[PDB]
Amino acid sequence: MSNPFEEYDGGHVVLTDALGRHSLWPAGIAVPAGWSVRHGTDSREGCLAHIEHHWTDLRPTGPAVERAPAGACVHELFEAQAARAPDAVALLHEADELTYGALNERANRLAHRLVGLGVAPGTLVGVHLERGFDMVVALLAVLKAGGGYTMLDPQFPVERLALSLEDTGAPLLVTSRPLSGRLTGTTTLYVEPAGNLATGVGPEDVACVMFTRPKGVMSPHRALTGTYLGQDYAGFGPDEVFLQCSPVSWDAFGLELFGALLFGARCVLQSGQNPDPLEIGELVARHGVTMLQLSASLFNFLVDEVPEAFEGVRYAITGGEPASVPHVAKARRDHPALRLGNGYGPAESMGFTTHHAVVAGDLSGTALPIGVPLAGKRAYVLDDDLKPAANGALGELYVAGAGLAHGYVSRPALTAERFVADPFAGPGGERMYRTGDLARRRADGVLEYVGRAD
Repeated sequence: MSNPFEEYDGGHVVLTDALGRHSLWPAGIAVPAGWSVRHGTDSREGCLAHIEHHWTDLRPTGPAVERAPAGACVHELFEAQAARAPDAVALLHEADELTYGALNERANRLAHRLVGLGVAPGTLVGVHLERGFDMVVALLAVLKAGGGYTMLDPQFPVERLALSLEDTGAPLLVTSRPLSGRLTGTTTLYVEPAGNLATGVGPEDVACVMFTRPKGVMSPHRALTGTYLGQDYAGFGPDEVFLQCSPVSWDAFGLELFGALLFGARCVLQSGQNPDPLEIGELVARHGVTMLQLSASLFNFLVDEVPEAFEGVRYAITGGEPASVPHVAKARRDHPALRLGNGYGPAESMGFTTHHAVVAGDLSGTALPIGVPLAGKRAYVLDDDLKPAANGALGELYVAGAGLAHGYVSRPALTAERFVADPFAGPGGERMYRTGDLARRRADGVLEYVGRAD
C-alpha cells in the first residue's frame, strides 16, 4: 500500500478545526466537515513547517461548546469509591495492603503539597518511582491537583528518561530517596485529615503522557474513563482482583490500575518493572486474581510453562502482537471456565480500541480476529484515497472516538500527520488516528489484523 499523508502527487494542505487542532491533508481529497484550509497547496515539508511553527499548544483551545463536558475525572471516580468503602483493600504489594481510605488520604496529603508547588490544570508532573504504593499515591495526587502525570520507568536509561521529561516540559518531578540524583535539573519532591481537592479539572484536561526518539502520547481523563467505563470486554466491580504487571509507562497500565480503582476492586502490584511470568503465577494463587492482561508472548509462555497462573482467573486478554491460536486453544482446554479475549489498539487511542471475545469457531483458524470497536470508539479500514475498503478487501486501519489522545507532547508536526481529519464525521470536526496497520473487515463486521503497512 501507499498512504496519502506520507506521499501524495497533488500536494498537501494544512487543516484547522474549531479547537485549533492542525491536520495535514492531501490537496486533492475533499476537506472534511468541521475543518478549514489554514495553509494553501504546498509541499508536505512546507505544510509540516507551518504546523511546527503555528501549533504551539496541542490542548484543545477554541470557543465553548453547547453541551458541558460529560463525565467525571479519573480521581473523582476513585474518590467516590474511597468514600463508599474506605476499609476495602485497594492495593496489595508483597505482604502489604493499602485500603481505599488510606490511599485517598495519602494521595490528598501529597496533592496539597503539589498545589503549593504550582500544580494546576495544564501542568505536567514526572513520576520516577519503582512499582509499589508510592507510585499510585504519586499519580493519584497529580490527578487530584488537576495535573497530568508521566510515568518515568526506572528500568530505562537516565538519558531516555531525561529526554522524555524534557519533552513534556514538566516543571516538577516526584521521586524516592533511593532514586534521588538520577534525574537532575527539574524541581523534585518525595513522597512523605487532608481532604479531597476541587481544582476545576474536567474530562478534556490531560491525565497522562505515555512514552513506550521519545514519543509522548498525551491523553485527557475521558480517554481513560472512555476505555474503562461502560464496557463489557472484562468484568469490572469491587469483587474483581486485577494484577498490575504490564510496563508502567505504556497504555496497558491503566486497565490494571484504573479498571480496579474506578470500580472498588483490588489491585495487586507486581515487584519488578517488567511482567515476571513466575511471579504472576504465584500472585494469582496468593490473591485470587480474576483478570489477566498479557502480551501474546507472555500469554503463550504462561499457557505452556505456568498454566496454574490461570486457576481461578475469570478473564484472560491477549494484547500487542498477533495471537497464537494453538495457545489460545490450549488455554480453553486446560481452563474451561476461562473467558478469553483478544484486544487491539495503539496508545494514541487508549488501551483497546477493538476487542474480540473468543468463541469455539475461532480455534480452528490461523489467526485471532481483533474484533469490534469498544462503545464510543470506532475503527475504519481505508484505501489510499481514504475510502472504505470493499467488504473483505485489505486496507489501512484508522481509529477514532473517545480514546483519542490530544497528540504527541512537543511534536505538533508528527501529531498533525497521524491525528488527521475524519472525513466521515458530522458538522463538528473530528479526528482519526492512522495506525500503520493493515486489516480487513469480514462479512459479520469483525475486523482481522493482517500486518504492517511497511
